Amino acid sequence: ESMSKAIQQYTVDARLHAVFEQSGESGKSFDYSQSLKTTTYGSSVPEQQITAYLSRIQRGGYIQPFGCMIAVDESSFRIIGYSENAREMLGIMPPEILAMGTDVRSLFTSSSSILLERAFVAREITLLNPVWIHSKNTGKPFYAILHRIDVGVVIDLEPARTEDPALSIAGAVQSQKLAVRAISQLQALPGGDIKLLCDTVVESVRDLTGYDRVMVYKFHEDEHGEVVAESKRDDLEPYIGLHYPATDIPQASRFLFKQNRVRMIVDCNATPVLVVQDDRLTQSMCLVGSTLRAPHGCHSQYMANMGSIASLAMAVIINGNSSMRLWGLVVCHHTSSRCIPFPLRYACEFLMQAFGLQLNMELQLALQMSEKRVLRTQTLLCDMLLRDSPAGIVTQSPSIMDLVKCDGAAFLYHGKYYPLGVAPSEVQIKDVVEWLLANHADSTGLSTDSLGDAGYPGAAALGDAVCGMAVAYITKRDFLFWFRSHTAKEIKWGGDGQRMHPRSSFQAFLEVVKSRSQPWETAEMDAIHSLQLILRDSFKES
Amino acid sequence: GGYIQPFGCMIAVDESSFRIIGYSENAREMLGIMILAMGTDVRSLFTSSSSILLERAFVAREITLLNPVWIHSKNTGKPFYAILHRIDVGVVIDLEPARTEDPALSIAGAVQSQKLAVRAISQLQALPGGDIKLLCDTVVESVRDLTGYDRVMVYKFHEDEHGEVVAESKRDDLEPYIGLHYPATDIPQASRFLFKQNRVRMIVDCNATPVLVVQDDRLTQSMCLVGSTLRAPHGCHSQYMANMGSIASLAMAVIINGNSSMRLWGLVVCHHTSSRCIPFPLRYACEFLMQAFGLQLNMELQLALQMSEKRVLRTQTLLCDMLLRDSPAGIVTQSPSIMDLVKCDGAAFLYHGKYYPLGVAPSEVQIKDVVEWLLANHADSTGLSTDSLGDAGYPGAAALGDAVCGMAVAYITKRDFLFWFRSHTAKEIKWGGRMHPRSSFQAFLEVVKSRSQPWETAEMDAIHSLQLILRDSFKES
Amino acid sequence: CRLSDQEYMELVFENGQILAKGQRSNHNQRTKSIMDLYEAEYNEDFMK
Ligand SMILES: *[C@@H](C)[C@H]1/C(=C/c2[nH]c(/C=C3N=C(/C=C4/NC(=O)C(C=C)=C4C)C(C)=C\3CCC(=O)O)c(CCC(=O)O)c2C)NC(=O)[C@@H]1C
Ligand SMILES: *[C@@H](C)[C@H]1/C(=C/c2[nH]c(/C=C3N=C(/C=C4/NC(=O)C(C=C)=C4C)C(C)=C\3CCC(=O)O)c(CCC(=O)O)c2C)NC(=O)[C@@H]1C
Repeated sequence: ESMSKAIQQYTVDARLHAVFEQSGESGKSFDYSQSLKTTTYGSSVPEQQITAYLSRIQRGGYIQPFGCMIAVDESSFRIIGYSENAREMLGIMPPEILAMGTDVRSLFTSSSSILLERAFVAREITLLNPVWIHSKNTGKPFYAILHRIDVGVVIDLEPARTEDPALSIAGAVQSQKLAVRAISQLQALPGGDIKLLCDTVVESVRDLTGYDRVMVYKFHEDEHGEVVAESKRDDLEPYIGLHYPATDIPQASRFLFKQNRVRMIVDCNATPVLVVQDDRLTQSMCLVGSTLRAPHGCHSQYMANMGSIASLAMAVIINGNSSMRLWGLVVCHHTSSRCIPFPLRYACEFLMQAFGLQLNMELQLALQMSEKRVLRTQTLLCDMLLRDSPAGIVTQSPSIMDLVKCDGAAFLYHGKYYPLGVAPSEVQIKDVVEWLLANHADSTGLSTDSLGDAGYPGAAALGDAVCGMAVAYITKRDFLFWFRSHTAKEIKWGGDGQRMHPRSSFQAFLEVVKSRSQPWETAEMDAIHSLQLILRDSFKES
Repeated sequence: GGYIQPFGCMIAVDESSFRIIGYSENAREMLGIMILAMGTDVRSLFTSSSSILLERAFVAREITLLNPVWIHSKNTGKPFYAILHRIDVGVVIDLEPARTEDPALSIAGAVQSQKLAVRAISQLQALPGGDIKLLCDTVVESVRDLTGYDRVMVYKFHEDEHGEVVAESKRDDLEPYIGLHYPATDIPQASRFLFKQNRVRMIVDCNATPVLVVQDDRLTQSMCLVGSTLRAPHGCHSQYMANMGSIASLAMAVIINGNSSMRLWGLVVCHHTSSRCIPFPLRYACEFLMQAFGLQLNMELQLALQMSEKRVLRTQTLLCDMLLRDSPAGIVTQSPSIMDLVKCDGAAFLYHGKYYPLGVAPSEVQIKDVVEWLLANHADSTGLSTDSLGDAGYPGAAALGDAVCGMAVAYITKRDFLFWFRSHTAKEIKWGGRMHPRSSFQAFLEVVKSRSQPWETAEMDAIHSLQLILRDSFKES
Repeated sequence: CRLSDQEYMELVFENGQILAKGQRSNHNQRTKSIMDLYEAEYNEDFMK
């Protein structure tokens, strides 16, 4: 609960939120780059700040102005809190018919009230959720979604289209059949490739909903994000290949995304609506599950600046080792207000579940194939060692470079230096050996992601050619070296960090990963250790 | 023309002009009429909005993606769920009455079908992907919960199209059908094709009198009711279900990807004791769940194949390493033996006269008899594998009995041999419990008597690779 | 092995840790099939 990146990131999220609020209240501008650079990834924040930040994110009392919210008490159908625009929406206004402490069954029709009562007294699962009801005065058809909080029942009322109910049923059956066809097309795919799966999913999603842009974000181990697929609208600027820092999506927001699968924002420029509450209630309402919760000012400003006006984010969940893990998101962006009906969200959730299942497929199969390939390469290297001198393992192919994904390899055998690919010079590797034996003497290995942060005084003159170094202690005098270059070499996107724009996010990310290679995975270290054990035994036999 | 179960209607019309060409015999009484006669317009039999929806469905290229349609009757106004398909002759519509006439509850049910499917699939994906029995048990539990039938089982079709119940959930007053096998003849190939096409088949009442479909006197041949969901079951299957005890059934289809074209891995069959009709949203929730079931089954199958390949490779490597040390006679003298490379009940090695058995193997006399028989017929070959010693050429198979039914031999030079044996397929089947499942069982046994499980391709290639290793090693010396 | 309904949870910070405390800690579990629930709730009798 300390070494994990999420817990450290919580305090940074709280600090950035506090900085944003302070800049907003004092009539200033939220400087993205300076704020991100000033606060580090550590933790120097007391309990009160974290508690207040969590309460503000979860209990804010502000909903989007496209639907109304009413909370009641399960005991006697008594209103204990409501949104203002409800009086606008239900048509109650011209003895008060919407005053706190009233009966919520007197706001709708008799049949709607009976259906509400049947959906109210219930059990672990109820079969009327959402309900289709009609207001008492006008007759506006409303979709009512009910959920439970610690003090009562929260009802989100969203307006529906006034038409023949046959068309209402058709608008759901067609939207579900489109998702079924998309899933069926996903099934009949040549396995073994993830890129094709993502490129099919983006097109299916864009054909289903109909937004102006669809992208897939994948989260790495660092917990930052990368765009892996995109389906734009021709004249729009492409974003594929973009990398943005981890702080762009706070951990609490990631948790919320994992809780409610599909989250939709209709307009980023509309005025949020206040929610009036009771005097007896201790704390504000919990909008942690309401489908009307308004986004915080930071994300609204970001969306307004970058160009999107609407949004619809869905969660990609896989099984981690029971336990669920957020692999990434599939996000649709538009350029105007857009509010899709309710069945489309369920169809999108179905498609996302199928996508997650196939993703688990491909990940596990790829891991097994990697294990098989590593085993074959190790066996061939052992055969080469048996047939010739040890130096043979670096002379012909396959060589030690084929063991793990890297940019260079090196073998040091009794002063003899065998470099393959990009590698340091003779004196450079001599100084590397000196430092390694001076600092880490009693060890069987060392894996660092940056020779600068590790403590090597020669990393600066070493350059960007090599940044990560994995070492295997064959003996006290002979070592095995794997060298990897900096992350920015494979980072390529076709694109004064004051505003909050994707260009500024890319600049911040490139600042973050300066002089740092990709993470050393565990399987690579396992293969290195196996090779080290075999080589140690073979050389001890001699 | 065919027959239909008496819980719906059947109307076939011309695509171009909505011109009736044939109707079911109960259509003129369930739609509230008495007009239908012969050759009338369907738009005149429904309301204006329903007619508009029907025309919109007709015009669209893919007649699917617009099913079902919640049309309304005109003479009575009761709702009618309608399903449409194409028969190359015209468009065929099946009308199943809806018992929720409320315009407010119908939309709630139409959305709750999706919600229930999503909840069930979310429950499905929580399990780890490392076994199939857990998946099947979870699926049958969820299907029983959603449908509320009296029994739910899963059938698995083997390489010879015979079935085996692998998972079951029942109301504990009846005999448990888990572990039973039936021959391939119990399911016709045409029925398997139909299950591959329409991945749902529901029978409401096996004793219900079928209704004849009236045709037209201007078209040749009988219209194809294959795609219809109202097709009456055959008399043989009705008799089978009546004898078994079940009266209603709902068979789904589990479809996986194979060598691309799909392959029918098996079914998921639900049985009741009385006529059960079930409402539409639950049916569609189960239909949506079956797709995720198929996806996860394909995942598990591919992962299991990869794991088996890895295990076989490791076992072969260990065997080769043990062979290289000292004499090649040490293969059988150590705990890792030949019986781990293949799923066999016995192994044997004939090397320079001396014979090394392991497990269920024949005696030396029968061994040299087998060697003589092999050298008689198959002398120039490199290997052989018979799932039954008898019926294949061995005259002495009668002496072996039901313990060496299956055999697989690999010659080393011309006189040293490696044998993998196998007993008959009746020592791993228990089923502790006139057409009836009792009759189908042990008739499957007479079908498969004196025969072992067929040797799979992976085992054959493993044996070939090992044999090549023996040839290389013995050529080295 | 019950279908149940989605239950929402809220992060709280207690004892120097981030724990996802649930909303309502909850008897009378369901003992009838979803088919019976559908046949009971979707009863259009009060429209007479
Ligand atoms: C201000 C407090 C900080 C902040 C808050 C915040 N962000 C989100 C959600 C997202 N942030 C996204 C950021 C980017 N940046 C990109 O480079 C990019 C696309 C190329 C986007 C859109 C992002 C991907 C999301 C997820 C939703 C989406 O795709 O729009 C939220 C949650 C909002 C909600 O409840 O829906 C909050 C509160 N983000 C910052 O950048 C500030 C540091
Ligand atoms: C008579 C003509 C032959 C015949 C025809 C036939 N069978 C089916 C479908 C099934 N047959 C099943 C048989 C069994 N026997 C069992 O041991 C067992 C369960 C343990 C069952 C239910 C079987 C598994 C099916 C599919 C499921 C089902 O529908 O119940 C059909 C197709 C019927 C249709 O879909 O219209 C036909 C025509 N079966 C025989 O056994 C006779 C030799």
